[PDB]
Amino acid sequence: TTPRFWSTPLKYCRWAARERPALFFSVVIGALGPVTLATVPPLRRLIGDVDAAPIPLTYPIPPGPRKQLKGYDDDTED
Amino acid sequence: MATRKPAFNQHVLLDTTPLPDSIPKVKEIGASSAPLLSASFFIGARCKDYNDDYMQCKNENPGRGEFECLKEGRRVTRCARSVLKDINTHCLEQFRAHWQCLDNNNQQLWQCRPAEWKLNKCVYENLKLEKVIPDQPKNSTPVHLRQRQIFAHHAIPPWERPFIPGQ
Amino acid sequence: MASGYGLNGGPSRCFPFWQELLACYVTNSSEDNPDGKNKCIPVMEDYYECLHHRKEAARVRALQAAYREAEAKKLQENPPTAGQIRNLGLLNKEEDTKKVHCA
Amino acid sequence: NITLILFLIGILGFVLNRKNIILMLISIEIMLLSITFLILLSSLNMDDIIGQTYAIYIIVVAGAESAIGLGILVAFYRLRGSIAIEY
Amino acid sequence: MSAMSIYIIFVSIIAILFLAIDLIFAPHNPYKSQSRSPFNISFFIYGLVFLLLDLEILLLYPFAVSEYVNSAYGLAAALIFIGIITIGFVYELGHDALKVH
Amino acid sequence: PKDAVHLGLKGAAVVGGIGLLFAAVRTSLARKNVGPWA
Amino acid sequence: SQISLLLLKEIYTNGSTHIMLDILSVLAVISGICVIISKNPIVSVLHLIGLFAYVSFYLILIGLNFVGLSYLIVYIGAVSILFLFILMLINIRTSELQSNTSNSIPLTILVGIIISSFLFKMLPYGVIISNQKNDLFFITSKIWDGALAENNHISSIGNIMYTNYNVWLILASFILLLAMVGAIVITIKP
Amino acid sequence: NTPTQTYQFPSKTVKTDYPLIDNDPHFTRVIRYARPSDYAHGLAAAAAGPAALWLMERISPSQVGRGGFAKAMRLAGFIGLAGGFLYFYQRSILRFYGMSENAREVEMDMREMTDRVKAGLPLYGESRLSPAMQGVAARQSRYSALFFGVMPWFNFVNHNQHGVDTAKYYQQAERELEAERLAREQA
Repeated sequence: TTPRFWSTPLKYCRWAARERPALFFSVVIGALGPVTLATVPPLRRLIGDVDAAPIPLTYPIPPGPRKQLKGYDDDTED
Repeated sequence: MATRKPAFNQHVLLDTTPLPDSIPKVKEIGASSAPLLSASFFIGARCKDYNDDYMQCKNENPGRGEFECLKEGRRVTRCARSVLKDINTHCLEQFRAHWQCLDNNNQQLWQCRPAEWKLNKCVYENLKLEKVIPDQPKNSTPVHLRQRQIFAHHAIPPWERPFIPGQ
Repeated sequence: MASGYGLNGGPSRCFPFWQELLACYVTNSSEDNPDGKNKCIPVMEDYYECLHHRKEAARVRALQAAYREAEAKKLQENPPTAGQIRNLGLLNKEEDTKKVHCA
Repeated sequence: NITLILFLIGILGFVLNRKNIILMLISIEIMLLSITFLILLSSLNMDDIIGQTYAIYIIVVAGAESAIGLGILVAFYRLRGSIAIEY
Repeated sequence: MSAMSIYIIFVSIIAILFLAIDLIFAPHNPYKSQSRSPFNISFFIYGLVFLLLDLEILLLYPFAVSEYVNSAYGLAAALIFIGIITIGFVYELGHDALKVH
Repeated sequence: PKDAVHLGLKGAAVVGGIGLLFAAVRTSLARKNVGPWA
Repeated sequence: SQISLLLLKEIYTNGSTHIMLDILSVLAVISGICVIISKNPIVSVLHLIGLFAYVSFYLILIGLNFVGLSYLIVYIGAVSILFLFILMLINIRTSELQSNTSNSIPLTILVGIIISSFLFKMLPYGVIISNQKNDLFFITSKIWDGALAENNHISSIGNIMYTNYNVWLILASFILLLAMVGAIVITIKP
Repeated sequence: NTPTQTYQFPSKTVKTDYPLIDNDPHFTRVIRYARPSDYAHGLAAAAAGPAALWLMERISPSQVGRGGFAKAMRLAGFIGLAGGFLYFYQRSILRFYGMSENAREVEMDMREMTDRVKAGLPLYGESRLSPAMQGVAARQSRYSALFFGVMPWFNFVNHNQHGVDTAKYYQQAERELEAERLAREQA
């Protein structure tokens, strides 16, 4: 009658899809998350689909020393 | 006056005391949010170095950046003031069209591309300033140079064209 | 507080005081000289003042008493009205700006 | 200060109660809400999101503890028929 | 006076008027122990599983408004949290505490 | 020197206060409706 | 001779009145008192729900919207429904739960004075700043670098909740797990 | 190209017997530096679980019904596999920590990391994470294998915070970048 998964795994999956569809495909849908995490980013790099750089969320302070600028000083006012 | 967001304020406190004469006087910027948003990338073009210098000065002086960076603070004001005089001398019509469009469009830049393309062409051929957005995805067209804006309430006229500098 | 994460997504407003208190302790206290942590006493007071503002509250109310005491002694023949006040620094209200500033 | 008064109210629940064990659970919930109220106001004064995060975990734990206590009370009522102490 | 504040006033005023009409105009005349039975454990269980599951969803709502910053690292811990709480749901289903049959 | 009478009064207050606390618990734990003046 | 400090009312961008914080505070204590003096435990829970609401509204008005709404959804919406469920099903005679509260009155007074006196001294100056002529005023201003992209409180929590402090999240999941398995094991027939 | 800052983050210093290689080594380094005895120890540890359960069954039978013992053996096998693998990971990562004899590893890291310097590679790779998120990842997994009896955790992040001054690698790279030049000149 009802199959046992560890005896015949493929037969069980066939029965589960037809007999407990909501629970079976819920397990399938949940497993597609990790599967797409392992497959799509690798393939995107192959096809050139490059990730966008992060947008600034703070003022972008330049590294290194200050530039020693001259201009728009107080003598330039008025 | 702390940076905490107020929730029960009912009054405003103003102080009339001026700065001491020991501090050089700078005239403040008289432009409101919409015009200086439409001038922001042109300010960012001419005044990048002074903008960065003023923020580097403050990072060099933690807890004291206000008082120890006033002169570099004054230089930022005068450089941005120079762009706003320059635009108001050469591109006043296109300037006004863009920020009046912005001021009617929740100050969202993708709702005013035709006016922005008009002004970007005028600013480039008068003041030689280029709008630049760092680190845009190289595979795609830059978003501000796209013919169609997916999020624009008004679809964009096919005839209105993005201004690519040097085309 | 001391976490380093404020309410608006930025850092917490008392974090620089906490970082300096930890900096003072790490570099002045030691096993060879345990008394170096006495140098941290003023920094710890600054961190407690940032959290709770007791000393600042004591100063402001001491000063406000004096300010309101002197303000009663003087005579205000024509103090600025709120309408004139609300026109301070506006494009076409030079008369009200001069009156408010008493210039 | 309101949080202090609320903590007293939850404390007084035990003092004023000889026979009502359901009021005992409610007093624990008032005390937990009082302490969470105090943390939340303090973290607003100190501009610290960690205090808000602490409050969220107390709410979760208080909710989980109410679940267990109502469960234990049900396993007790099933054999007894009363939640009343004969005092 | 804000729109939200006025809104609560008006909605409550609506409820007062309806009560007022029926308590003023509609005719009124005052027309005017028990046994103890066992209750079904299923109703405690519904509320139990609702409460714990409702707490788990609340802990995921900050993630839905913080995804850009969380990126890969936040997603991993969010997935770990989801994985742990779905195991307890598997316990709830497998033990038929909802009285499947 | 010290004031024996003054110090003794404080001693009575500290432990009388504790006794008054234990008096309140006995009154609270009374089974009959005796009242707050118990 | 001019008045350098000027004070005037704010017209728009005004802000809520702190008076509303006072009404909510007394409603919480009245509802709280009604919780522990109500005869019927079900009515006691109704007053408790009322207390949750006032605290929840308090949190919203001071700007703590996410946490305040969480109280409404979780405590009122879930916890107190579970409480009302069980209370409204079980058999309860009010006569069996009512003790002579008068016998507890002196212990009530003493406990209140002792606990309040000790616990109040522990509160930092922030929470006791505005409770019981020279009234102090809080002043705030703006920043620009700090306001480049503000997070709402729920986003600021989400920034750190799954990464910096995710050990707490794991621990809470285990407590939720244990609560789920435990409450099921002790109540249902296997 | 020495970055002039070879110790950029305050790290916890821990008293151990052997030199510290990496306080938060990447998962793949821990697999690659594993010794053949680590596989031997990990496999034998994994087998111990179901073997102990089988031994209890043969000496003190559980009296379980028809399919019960197969179910318990499936769970015991997974428990042993988890515990065996964690023990295998611990044995290798303890040498990275300097908490266990590590001479083969100190040589191998010195060999590998000098090579990346001469190739212009970053010492520890390139991350998709933001710098701040790298900091959070580094502070979560550093020395975390010492907690494996309670909670498992692994470093799958390419951060630069590994608790070790990196001047030694740049010293070694330019020392032999000069040697390879002199041989080219002598030709």
